[PDB]
Amino acid sequence: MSNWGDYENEIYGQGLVGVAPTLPMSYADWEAHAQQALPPGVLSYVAGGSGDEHTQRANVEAFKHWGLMPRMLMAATERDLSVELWGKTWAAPMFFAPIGVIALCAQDGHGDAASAQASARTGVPYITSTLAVSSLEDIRKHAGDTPAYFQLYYPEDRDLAESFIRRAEEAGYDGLVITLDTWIFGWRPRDLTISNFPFLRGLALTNYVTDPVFQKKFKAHSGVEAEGLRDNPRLAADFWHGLFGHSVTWEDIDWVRSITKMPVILKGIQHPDDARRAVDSGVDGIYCSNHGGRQANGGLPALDCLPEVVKASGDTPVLFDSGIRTGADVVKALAMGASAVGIGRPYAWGAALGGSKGIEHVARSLLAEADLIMAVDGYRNLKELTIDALRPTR
Amino acid sequence: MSNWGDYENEIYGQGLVGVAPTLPMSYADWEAHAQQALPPGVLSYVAGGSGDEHTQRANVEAFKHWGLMPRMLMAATERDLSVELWGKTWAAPMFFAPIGVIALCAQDGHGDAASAQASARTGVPYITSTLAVSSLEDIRKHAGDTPAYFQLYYPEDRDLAESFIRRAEEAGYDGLVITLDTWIFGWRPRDLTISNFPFLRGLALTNYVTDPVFQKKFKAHSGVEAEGLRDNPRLAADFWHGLFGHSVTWEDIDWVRSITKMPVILKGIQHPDDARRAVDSGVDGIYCSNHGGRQANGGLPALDCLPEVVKASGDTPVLFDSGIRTGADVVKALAMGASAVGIGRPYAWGAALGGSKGIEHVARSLLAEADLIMAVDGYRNLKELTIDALRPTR
Amino acid sequence: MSNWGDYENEIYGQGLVGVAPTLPMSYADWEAHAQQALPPGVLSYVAGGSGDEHTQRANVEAFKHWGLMPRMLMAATERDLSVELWGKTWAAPMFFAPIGVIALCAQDGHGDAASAQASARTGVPYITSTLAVSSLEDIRKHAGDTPAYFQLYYPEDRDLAESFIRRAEEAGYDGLVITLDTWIFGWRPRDLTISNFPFLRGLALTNYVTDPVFQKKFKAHSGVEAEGLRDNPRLAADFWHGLFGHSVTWEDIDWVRSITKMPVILKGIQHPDDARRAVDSGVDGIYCSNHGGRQANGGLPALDCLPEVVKASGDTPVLFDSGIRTGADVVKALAMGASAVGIGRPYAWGAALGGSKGIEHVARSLLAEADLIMAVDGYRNLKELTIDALRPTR
Amino acid sequence: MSNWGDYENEIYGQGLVGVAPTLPMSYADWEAHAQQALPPGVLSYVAGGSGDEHTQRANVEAFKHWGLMPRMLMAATERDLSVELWGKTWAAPMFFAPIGVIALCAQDGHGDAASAQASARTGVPYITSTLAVSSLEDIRKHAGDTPAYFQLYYPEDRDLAESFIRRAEEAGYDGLVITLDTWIFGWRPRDLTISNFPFLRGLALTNYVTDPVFQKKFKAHSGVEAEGLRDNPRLAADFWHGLFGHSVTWEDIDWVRSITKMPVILKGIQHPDDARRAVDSGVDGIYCSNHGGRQANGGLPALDCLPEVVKASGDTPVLFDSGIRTGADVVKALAMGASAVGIGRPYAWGAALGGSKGIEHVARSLLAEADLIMAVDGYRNLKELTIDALRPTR
Ligand SMILES: Cc1cc2nc3c(=O)[nH]c(=O)nc-3n(C[C@H](O)[C@H](O)[C@H](O)COP(=O)(O)O)c2cc1C
Ligand SMILES: Cc1cc2nc3c(=O)[nH]c(=O)nc-3n(C[C@H](O)[C@H](O)[C@H](O)COP(=O)(O)O)c2cc1C
Ligand SMILES: Cc1cc2nc3c(=O)[nH]c(=O)nc-3n(C[C@H](O)[C@H](O)[C@H](O)COP(=O)(O)O)c2cc1C
Ligand SMILES: Cc1cc2nc3c(=O)[nH]c(=O)nc-3n(C[C@H](O)[C@H](O)[C@H](O)COP(=O)(O)O)c2cc1C
Repeated sequence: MSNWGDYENEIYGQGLVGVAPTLPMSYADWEAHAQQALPPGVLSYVAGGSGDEHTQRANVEAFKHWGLMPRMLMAATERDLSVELWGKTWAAPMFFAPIGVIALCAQDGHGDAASAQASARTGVPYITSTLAVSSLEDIRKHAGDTPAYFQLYYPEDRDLAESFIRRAEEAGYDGLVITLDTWIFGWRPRDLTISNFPFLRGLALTNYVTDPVFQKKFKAHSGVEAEGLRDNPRLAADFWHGLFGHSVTWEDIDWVRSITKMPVILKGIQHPDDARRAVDSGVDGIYCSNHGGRQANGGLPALDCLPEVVKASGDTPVLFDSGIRTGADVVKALAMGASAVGIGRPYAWGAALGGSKGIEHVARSLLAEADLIMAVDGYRNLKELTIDALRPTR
Repeated sequence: MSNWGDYENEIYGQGLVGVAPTLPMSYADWEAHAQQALPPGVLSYVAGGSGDEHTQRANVEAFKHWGLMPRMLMAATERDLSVELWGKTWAAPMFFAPIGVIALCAQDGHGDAASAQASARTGVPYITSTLAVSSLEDIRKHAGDTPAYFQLYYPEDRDLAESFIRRAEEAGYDGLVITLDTWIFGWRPRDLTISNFPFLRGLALTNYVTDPVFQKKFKAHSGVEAEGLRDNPRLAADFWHGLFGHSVTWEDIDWVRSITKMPVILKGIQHPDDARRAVDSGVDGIYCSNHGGRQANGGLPALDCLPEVVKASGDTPVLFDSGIRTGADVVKALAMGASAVGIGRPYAWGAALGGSKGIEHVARSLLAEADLIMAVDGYRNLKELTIDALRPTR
Repeated sequence: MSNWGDYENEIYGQGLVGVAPTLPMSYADWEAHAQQALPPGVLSYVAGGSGDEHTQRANVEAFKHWGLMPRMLMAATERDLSVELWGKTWAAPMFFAPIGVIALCAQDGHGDAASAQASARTGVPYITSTLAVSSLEDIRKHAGDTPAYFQLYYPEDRDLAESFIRRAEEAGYDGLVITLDTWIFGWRPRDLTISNFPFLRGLALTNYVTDPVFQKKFKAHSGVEAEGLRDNPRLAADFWHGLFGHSVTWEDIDWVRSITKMPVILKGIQHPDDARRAVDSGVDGIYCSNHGGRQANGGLPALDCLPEVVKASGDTPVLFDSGIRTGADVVKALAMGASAVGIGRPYAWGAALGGSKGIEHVARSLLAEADLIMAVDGYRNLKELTIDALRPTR
Repeated sequence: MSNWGDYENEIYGQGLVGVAPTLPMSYADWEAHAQQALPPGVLSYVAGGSGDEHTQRANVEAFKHWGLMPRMLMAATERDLSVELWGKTWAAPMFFAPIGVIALCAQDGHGDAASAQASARTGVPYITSTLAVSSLEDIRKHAGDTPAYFQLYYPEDRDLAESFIRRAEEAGYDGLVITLDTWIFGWRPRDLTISNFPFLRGLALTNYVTDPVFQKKFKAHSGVEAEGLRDNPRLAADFWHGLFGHSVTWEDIDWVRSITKMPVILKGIQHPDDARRAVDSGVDGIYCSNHGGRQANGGLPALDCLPEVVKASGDTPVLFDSGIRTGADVVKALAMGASAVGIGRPYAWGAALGGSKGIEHVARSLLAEADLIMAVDGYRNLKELTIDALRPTR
């Protein structure tokens, strides 16, 4: 280890012997190249957000209106970016946010296994979506020794919800993330224009196809056996659609907590009283997010919500995503009080240009830049990166 | 002299006899032409900043949000733009900020000697970087009668730091600037993309190559004699890299002050309590700067910091750089309470289009415009240019 | 596979069930997307040609000035596009031309194996370069039952030449292609500008590092043994450079024919007298080419040479490459008398966007269009497609 | 220097140790960058041609319509590009054509000395214009051991003409070039638009101001003596204008040959009957040119004239310029029978980006490409490169 910023030294070292980089170095170049390297349906699905995309863009723009105050003569020559979350020490305050189509962002069709392997090699935890090409058991093996988390899309069948949760616990996941802001799909003009919706073609349904409860219920509905389902998952895509999206209730959350020992983390919280109610009810983690503006175009940047969610959450850890594009953004969200920050769009582009090694380069680039900003600007660890280190800017 | 604004009269005078200008007249045209006139590696290194460059750009944008209030019927027909700093009278409240690769911005490879000669001819002080092609002794001779300042990059070897400081004092430098915000290098995507890092190819290492301490220590490490080092400085580039960047401490600053009679000026201060602590400890000068946003992309414009640094510094002089592009910006930073303002990017472009005469044209153009704004808007000297002469603007 | 044109029916069939294509369908879109999907050094090497690239462009433009005359009421409802070459029946009159960096055009770094697998699945013969990441023995296995050809870069060392030739025969290759137009590298501004030359970094040298003659001669030269060479091929990159480019003579061709039973095919012939002298010498095939304009910018389109080379070659087969981009170009070169047509740039783009499946899509797209043109315009087989089916066009 | 093409090996060699090129490698990039690096008046003068510039463009376009036929198995592993002209052996069949404002294309204002030094280092002969900042005596010294030629602008004063001719002989020049197509200046919209005409400002008149005949005649005309003239050459700009342009006659050429031992070379010949009459007169060289289309926009490409001028000139050497941009063009003009080819616009750009080293890079780049084309395409020397090696192309 010594420090995440050391990553730039190998890049410069290789140039001295005539070995040029092969992947881009900034989000802008990641996005521009990766968008052209993808099939058109995958590009539409990944780049696209809800409505006219103002929220998706405003999430990113929010980071331009905070500045870190540099502190001189601090000699922050060794940084400690580790964080302890629900009993596990993370090597970095950053994680791969769940992406249901990441498998298709890689040319080999296994971008989800690629992400888990990148997590094994880097120490950056992976959160698998419920939607995936590799089963959650295989993903957890690919993540090696790195803490791994399971994101539940709570289905409209409690036996299936319990089966997923049980499977995640047995597979060794370190926590359960329940996504609250996508139980129906928002208006997404780019996908609508070409009527693009991959899961209805039977893609990324492996966690259902491999589930005993889903197999039995689909067989009762259709007569189709588990082997036929595995050979053509699209046979069950309409059945999947019928049970995909339960609208979760507070009572559901109480029931989930009572059937698992995993810590439960609620994803999509923006209002501080929702954070307050959740923490007062025993929820282990708050994950402040608006799903990258992909599911509703209501206009409120996710970052605008983070300080009051942090206040309301007290000592309950708060995760943050929606709008992170560079290591500067990582540092700003951490200074606002997020315990760790999730990466979405950037690592989908990584997958498109280089599979597992591309994802890793994205993660190492983001952490290198965050660590170097902390070094230069005089913040030696995350405990010292407090909210009074920021200033609002024009 | 009479006044810096007189420079425009020779430009218009020459047009009357059919002699057109040969160099550009505005920063935009300096930048656009100079960028094309440079080798690609030098362009990447000079234009590039840290991360997505938001800080580098916000430094410049800050100046658009202050307006000088014009005062009529003041008859400011003679301006006094002189300033007295640590016992020396500067003819202008402006200086060339240190640029470690300025030598390579000129086609002849001696852009640093060119800058010093431009300083000799104009009265605009030159601050030599520690990184340079001409030794600090030669630079000081080229600066003629103009006050000249030495910028130290404090190395990870106290014998070498003392050798540099001693050499600067003996050579007749008027002050020592210690840069605090670049002891490790920030994430710089343009340079990373092409793995561009000139000093590791042995460029601009002349102050080390000519130093007795560095020669002896490198010879102990490598067996290489001082003549071989001079003939191929790249032999020592890895050794240079190993000692380049000491992370300076408050105690280091106390030690530096005790071994030199030069005034000591701290470069990179942004936080007012860092200014306060420095002034209370006997530091002679505060140099408010964020290194043009080149080393950390934390988002806080340098100008946003200047008023509170000025308040905290009391009667200790405050220098300012990061974002100055025209004479209007010079006047605004001076009205905020900087004693003098440093020029970076603009004079690198000057060097690229015209060597020493290009650098001089940049300096004379900036001062002409500042002096004419003061004349027209009714401010006859710098004492009258106070912070209440500005207004915030949209 | 009744006819190559049937490939379009699967594409349309799938859209009727809501499955959109994922790869582009025209050369212009292959090129546009693939160029963005590649690392910058591979893009420069693959897209770039010699000089100002007029020859590379003129090769392509030449196909715009020949038009096929449509014949109605011919009921070409079954097409025979097969060709018998040196005793083997090709299912298509088309092959993958040798590309020494094809390995690096795919993200997994094994685009050469990927090409051989696409050849195994399509029946379109692959010609491996002497430069490769997989050994020629491994490539031949990957090509399955499809005829495969070995392209020799004749080295400045006859023992090594004989080893390569013997290995290819033993490995089961069906012919030996000797490239006559790259024993020295032509002026290539795009590569020169970034000083990009992959082989000197020890890339794609596997056929040398696995060769017993090369191992012994390099071990004699440097001291390093076979394992140190397999572990760091760059140790031998300078040695490779010294022997890579023997300027072949007529006497060498005589000698080559005497040590192999394989048919010998000369690549790079443009002048009819060269083709006539080769055939009189008992050379088995003439491969009309100008290396895509990548080695010399002399300005003569390859297609302009093809009719006279065909005429001078008598009953000896003529292969043709340099400027093929679509299936229309394939039909025009066959009509001028090529027995089979080589594909270069287009399948590099295929590798970049889809590995082996992308290469396969390029090949099946070209053949589908050529087959459909023949069907619609009334040419039932390659015998009926002759130079008098063509007209010059403005 | 075994062959000119070896220049590419240094460029690639340096990239292997992380040293990137600093100058462009193609004419398109030389032109693009140099045009931005120049003062606007020099750009207008250098880039601009006569009228709507169709002739200047058509000169260049003509090279796109000739293609060199590649010859295989010629083993041209050693090339002889030397040429013997009027008793001197040139190492290259290429020279720097006269450029009367070349001094001002370099930033230091001495681009003419810089060209002569590049000639001294490369062996590519320099032809100095009568218009220059360095005296013809100083230029000849700067050219070292390389043959040098003096281009006469024959003045309306035979005493002055005789002085110039005598000075060039005494100074050691190897030939006298008489330019026949600029005794009056053609319509040049780019210069007219900004009324740009440098010589009338007293620029580049050193050969007149240092001439004893000019000094006496001007002193008689105006009253000012030699020192007042050396100190302000613009005093004599109107007088220079009055005598600059004598329209040369056949009788003048007879007279010139009688007063010098130097070979006499006529520049601007396009019509075969003019070449035939000159050779019959005992003129030593024919210099086929249309002044780059800079003086008259009549629309005939210079290259279109070259074959018939060669044929009419018998065994008298023919030089050629007007439209050469790359080494491919150099090969094509030599193949049509030019004994040597002149370079204009390209080395002005070289001066603008790099002074003498930039000029040298342009020259070595052109020759490297020409040499490599000859090697790859099978032409061992200039004798083997004849007009039947070429084909017309669309
Ligand atoms: C293509 C794509 C698919 C996604 N699928 C999921 C998912 O399956 N489950 C989930 O909780 N969030 C999903 N998200 C939301 C991400 O977890 C995260 O909240 C979001 O990407 C952050 O916004 P940003 O990418 O704009 O920074 C997805 C995001 C993207 C880009
Ligand atoms: C190419 C370049 C190199 C620099 N090298 C140095 C240096 O050697 N030492 C130093 O203290 N600052 C260095 N700086 C920072 C400048 O002193 C100054 O703070 C900065 O240029 C102001 O930002 P601006 O150019 O955006 O206005 C350099 C600046 C540039 C543009
Ligand atoms: C990137 C690249 C590398 C090449 N490598 C080789 C090689 O190793 N051996 C060879 O005989 N020809 C080589 N060629 C030339 C090709 O076999 C073929 O002649 C050329 O690609 C045809 O021109 P086109 O691609 O413009 O249609 C290469 C071509 C490309 C694009
Ligand atoms: C800026 C410039 C000035 C010129 N000056 C002269 C000159 O003093 N004497 C002369 O004989 N030709 C002169 N020429 C013509 C050149 O010698 C040569 O014929 C022309 O540049 C060739 O055309 P090209 O540059 O378009 O290839 C000049 C050319 C240029 C570009």
